[PDB]
Amino acid sequence: MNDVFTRAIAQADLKGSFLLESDLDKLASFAKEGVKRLDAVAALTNNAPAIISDAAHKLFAEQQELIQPGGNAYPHRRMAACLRDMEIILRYVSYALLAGDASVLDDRCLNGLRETYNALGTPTQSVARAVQLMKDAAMVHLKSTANVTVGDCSSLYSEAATYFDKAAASIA
Amino acid sequence: MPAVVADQYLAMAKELAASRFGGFTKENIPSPMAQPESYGRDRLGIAAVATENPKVTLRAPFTSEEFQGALYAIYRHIFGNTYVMESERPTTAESQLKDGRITVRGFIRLLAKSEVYKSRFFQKTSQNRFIELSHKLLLGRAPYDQAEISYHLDLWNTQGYDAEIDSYVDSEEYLDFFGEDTVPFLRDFKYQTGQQGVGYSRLLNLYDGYAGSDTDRAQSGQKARLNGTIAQAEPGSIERPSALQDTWKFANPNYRNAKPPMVKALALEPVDLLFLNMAKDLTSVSRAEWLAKSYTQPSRYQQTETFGQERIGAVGAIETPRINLRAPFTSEEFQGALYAIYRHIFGNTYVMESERPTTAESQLKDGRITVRGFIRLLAKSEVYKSRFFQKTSQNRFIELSHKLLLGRAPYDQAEISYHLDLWNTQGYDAEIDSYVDSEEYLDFFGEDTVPYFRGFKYQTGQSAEGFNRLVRLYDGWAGSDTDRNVGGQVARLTANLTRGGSGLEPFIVMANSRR
Amino acid sequence: SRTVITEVIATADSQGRFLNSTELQAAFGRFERAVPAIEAARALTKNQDALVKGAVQAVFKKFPYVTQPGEKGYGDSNQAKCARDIGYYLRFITYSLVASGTGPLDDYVIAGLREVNRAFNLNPLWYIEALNYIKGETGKLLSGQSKTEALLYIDHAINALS
Ligand SMILES: CCC1=C(C)/C(=C/C2=NC(=C\c3[nH]c(/C=C4\NC(=O)[C@H](C)[C@H]4CC)c(C)c3CCC(=O)O)/C(CCC(=O)O)=C2C)NC1=O
Ligand SMILES: CCC1=C(C)/C(=C/C2=NC(=C\c3[nH]c(/C=C4\NC(=O)[C@H](C)[C@H]4CC)c(C)c3CCC(=O)O)/C(CCC(=O)O)=C2C)NC1=O
Ligand SMILES: CCC1=C(C)/C(=C/C2=NC(=C\c3[nH]c(/C=C4\NC(=O)[C@H](C)[C@H]4CC)c(C)c3CCC(=O)O)/C(CCC(=O)O)=C2C)NC1=O
Ligand SMILES: CCC1=C(C)/C(=C/C2=NC(=C\c3[nH]c(/C=C4\NC(=O)[C@H](C)[C@H]4CC)c(C)c3CCC(=O)O)/C(CCC(=O)O)=C2C)NC1=O
Ligand SMILES: CCC1=C(C)/C(=C/C2=NC(=C\c3[nH]c(/C=C4\NC(=O)[C@H](C)[C@H]4CC)c(C)c3CCC(=O)O)/C(CCC(=O)O)=C2C)NC1=O
Ligand SMILES: CCC1=C(C)/C(=C/C2=NC(=C\c3[nH]c(/C=C4\NC(=O)[C@H](C)[C@H]4CC)c(C)c3CCC(=O)O)/C(CCC(=O)O)=C2C)NC1=O
Ligand SMILES: CCC1=C(C)/C(=C/C2=NC(=C\c3[nH]c(/C=C4\NC(=O)[C@H](C)[C@H]4CC)c(C)c3CCC(=O)O)/C(CCC(=O)O)=C2C)NC1=O
Ligand SMILES: CCC1=C(C)/C(=C/C2=NC(=C\c3[nH]c(/C=C4\NC(=O)[C@H](C)[C@H]4CC)c(C)c3CCC(=O)O)/C(CCC(=O)O)=C2C)NC1=O
Repeated sequence: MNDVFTRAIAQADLKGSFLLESDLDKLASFAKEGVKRLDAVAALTNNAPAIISDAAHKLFAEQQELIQPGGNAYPHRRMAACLRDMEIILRYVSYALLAGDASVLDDRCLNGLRETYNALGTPTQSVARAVQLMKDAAMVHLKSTANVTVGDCSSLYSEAATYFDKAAASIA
Repeated sequence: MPAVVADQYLAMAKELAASRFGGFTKENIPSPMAQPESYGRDRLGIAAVATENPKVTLRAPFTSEEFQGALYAIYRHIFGNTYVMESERPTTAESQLKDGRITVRGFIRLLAKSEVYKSRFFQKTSQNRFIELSHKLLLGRAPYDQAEISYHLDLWNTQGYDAEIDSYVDSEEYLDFFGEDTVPFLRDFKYQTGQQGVGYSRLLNLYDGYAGSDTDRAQSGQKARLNGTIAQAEPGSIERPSALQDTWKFANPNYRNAKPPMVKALALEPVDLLFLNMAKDLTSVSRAEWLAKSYTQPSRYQQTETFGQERIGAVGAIETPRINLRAPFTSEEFQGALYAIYRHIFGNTYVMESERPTTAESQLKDGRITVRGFIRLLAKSEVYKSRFFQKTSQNRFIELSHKLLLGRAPYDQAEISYHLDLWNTQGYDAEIDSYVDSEEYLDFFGEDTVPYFRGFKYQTGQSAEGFNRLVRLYDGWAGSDTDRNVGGQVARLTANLTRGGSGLEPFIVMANSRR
Repeated sequence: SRTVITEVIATADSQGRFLNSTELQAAFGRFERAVPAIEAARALTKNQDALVKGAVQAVFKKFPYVTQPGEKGYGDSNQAKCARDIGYYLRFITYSLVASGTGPLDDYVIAGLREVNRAFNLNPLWYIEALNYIKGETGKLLSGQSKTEALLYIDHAINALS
């Protein structure tokens, strides 16, 4: 697990010299925008139940075979497992968003997750769909301009989109 | 009516539908993916070690059977699933456990330091294999990171074997999950607060089934199986043993997956994906937004709201303000109303300062006459007569007075006959009073509003030609009804009125048939 | 369309006179108010999808019954038309904001509104609910004057519906 700064440092170390002025400008700009980044991570953290309820409702509307006898979210145990997985993946996406890098998400969360779901008999495409729906709800909450100073945050929205899309692509 | 089916089949249908709540509905169908609740752990063969075997806990006081079962579980977990012979059984350690000198944790520490554990999992192994085994048997999980292997290899190299075993058993993870009293169990088969994506797969790789074991007596030896995958940060293998292939064969987890077509569809003429793009636009997305955006597509008619009024040249004549002049009014309101009145009632023709009626304006200023009475005076004036009466035919005067005083064109030839007769028998003034005292004039203009062009909108009772006739009477905003044109002041609507139309309608009806 | 400049020109033209100080000052007021109005229209455009979806769901919340089968709010087509209508209203409100006059709303939505709603059995209360919604969120999307112009135009549409 490394952030944007440790990523830059590792790339510099591989070639084996100091961080260039362009690299330091990039990282200083990142730290300057880190306040907006904190706002985005707070948006994901305070609205997790809303995001995951919305995603689950949409997912079991589109895919009814999941919540009906025989389905992979049928009894309370597997339904709870599904909502738990949604919580987990949202959590790691917010971690990566704070880090400014997707190393925590990939290394700690999504690495053996497709293998786990394949061994359990869980539709990885349904899981990816759930992550997409959860991305959409999360993006609704991130853009919220209430309680927070107004300003451009398009880079943050795009970055959160890449984190969710990477999660989906890794699962499916 | 005779019975259509035999009663046995009716009974069978009734009792099939009786075992459903709601019988047979579309909402209460079984899932096509026919997975029991225990589908996953049964097909993986981990049902016993993950859900069925209880967590064995031993406290300070206990009976004989509790002690013996605890010992059986301990030996079946810590020593892998390998047969420990009676000569190998540790007696003093379990006497200390029985006394209460050591906890179950202390017993695990002793056993992992014993020659049984070392002979099985240390002396004929790599250190990688030893660390895998010790994570599995002592921490109930598999190593997550290569840093763990580096840490444990360095710890054994510097401080020895027992420091390694203590790092396992004294770890906060071991005490969080097992404390001092419950035997360690495989614990990454259920999600816990500190798990990682690779953990499930790697534990599955390390676990060889209930009848499998971690024995050095394999002909290939005691070999590491996670040494290459932990280094490369890969998941573990999820291939399960061969006796589980018959388990839950009829489940269809990959139900949503689409079967490919035998041949990709092409569109030879306009390119080779318009069918694929059409199918992605048809089914891949929900119907609601599909219709929503189809509704708001621009039309092939590129027609603004003023389109149609611009074509006939009547946008201004339609949108100009309606001047209403009350009894009390200011100078600006009065002069603007005068301007509007002279522009309409004199047909956009220039009236010089000498021709303007001062006495009539004064009477209107005082309130002696209304706007209607002013209009009546104006239309009786030599200005109006000389422009619209004296150098004209009566047809032109009648269409022109309709246009100027009613804001509409004649609707039929009966109006022409009526007005010609009225003027011929009573004179010009009576004929003007016919327009100004008409119910139409009072219902639309009514004593206070300047006349405006009414016939660009549908009027009740209109003849479907009065619109066309007002268009043919109107010459745009900069057109006038002057008598100073080269030919003179000549009629416009004589043939259309008398005929009642163009005379091409029967042939239009023919044309709308065959050809 | 009836806007400040257009009514200026039309009133001067109806009296056949040039543009004097009164009308030039009205034009000046319009040109000064353009900045708040144009950036309010910018804000409303940027958030059209969320506003329309929220308005449709607000209509379904205040009028649950329409959602049931057999009446107006049922079916994919009917709800797509709800969304299209609410988008129409928002579009012409932004138009009026930009043009600094109720002209676009007057000529595109308000002229002929009652006849059309009556003919197609459309409740003005649905659209009033949607516009009250849009009003509520345009409150928090906008600050200062821009909020003011946006709400004058939204309330003009609401008053036209009632
Ligand atoms: C195997 C055992 C099992 C049970 C028991 C079970 C219950 C259950 N009911 C659900 C939906 C629901 N269930 C209800 C029940 C309410 N309806 C009201 O009329 C009543 C006051 C009340 C019932 C007494 C409602 C309203 C919902 C919809 C909630 C939502 O919006 O998602 C859901 C959410 C998933 C879905 O959308 O279908 C579950 C998991 N699921 C299971 O797998
Ligand atoms: C820290 C990172 C991490 C993650 C994310 C993780 C996920 C995870 N999900 C699991 C089961 C599951 N996961 C799901 C959820 C899926 N199935 C439903 O159909 C949905 C389509 C979909 C969710 C949107 C379900 C239903 C199960 C239970 C399957 C079974 O027990 O047969 C399991 C097996 C153990 C258990 O049942 O608790 C793991 C380890 N584990 C981790 O260590
Ligand atoms: C408790 C952790 C924490 C939070 C929550 C936090 C919020 C925070 N947001 C700020 C400004 C800001 N916040 C944002 C972010 C918003 N812009 C858009 O509306 C987005 C919806 C949204 C983010 C995606 C922006 C653009 C600014 C102005 C730029 C700046 O001052 O840095 C500021 C600087 C003071 C101010 O201008 O008001 C703080 C302290 N800081 C913290 O240390
Ligand atoms: C789920 C219940 C369960 C089963 C079924 C089970 C079977 C089992 N038998 C084993 C060894 C063995 N099994 C046998 C028995 C076979 N060899 C002879 O030829 C006979 C023909 C035949 C028996 C009829 C032998 C000889 C060994 C020892 C192999 C060796 O040490 O080289 C082992 C390896 C344990 C170790 O050596 O540490 C297991 C796991 N264990 C279990 O926990
Ligand atoms: C008990 C018997 C046993 C041994 C000896 C053993 C070797 C071993 N060497 C390791 C790493 C390593 N080994 C080396 C040494 C090599 N690289 C240098 O260039 C040299 C060419 C060469 C030494 C002459 C290095 C540099 C690492 C760290 C690799 C890395 O972090 O990428 C590791 C992983 C732990 C770690 O990353 O620190 C093991 C387990 N494993 C065993 O079970
Ligand atoms: C949309 C606003 C509007 C315009 C523009 C307008 C133009 C206009 N000029 C007219 C007459 C006229 N216009 C002219 C002007 C021409 N004489 C030439 O020497 C010059 C080169 C040229 C002018 C620069 C003249 C001389 C007449 C009188 C024709 C006549 O008395 O026979 C007339 C007929 C009215 C009448 O003759 O009493 C109109 C309608 N009227 C309007 O309501
Ligand atoms: C002020 C200048 C002026 C004149 C004179 C004029 C003539 C005139 N004669 C008309 C009708 C008529 N005119 C006549 C006269 C004919 N009957 C016999 O055939 C004779 C050969 C002939 C007369 C000697 C008749 C019969 C009508 C009735 C129309 C019909 O046939 O329905 C009409 C149509 C309106 C109406 O029916 O009363 C006009 C406008 N128009 C004018 O603007
Ligand atoms: C008494 C007999 C009579 C009739 C029937 C009549 C029709 C008539 N229809 C008109 C406009 C119109 N009529 C229509 C209707 C047509 N366009 C739509 O696309 C449909 C294809 C179609 C109806 C099914 C429309 C849209 C207009 C407005 C066109 C415009 O203002 O540019 C107008 C122009 C005045 C106004 O807009 O109020 C007339 C006079 N007039 C008459 O005096």
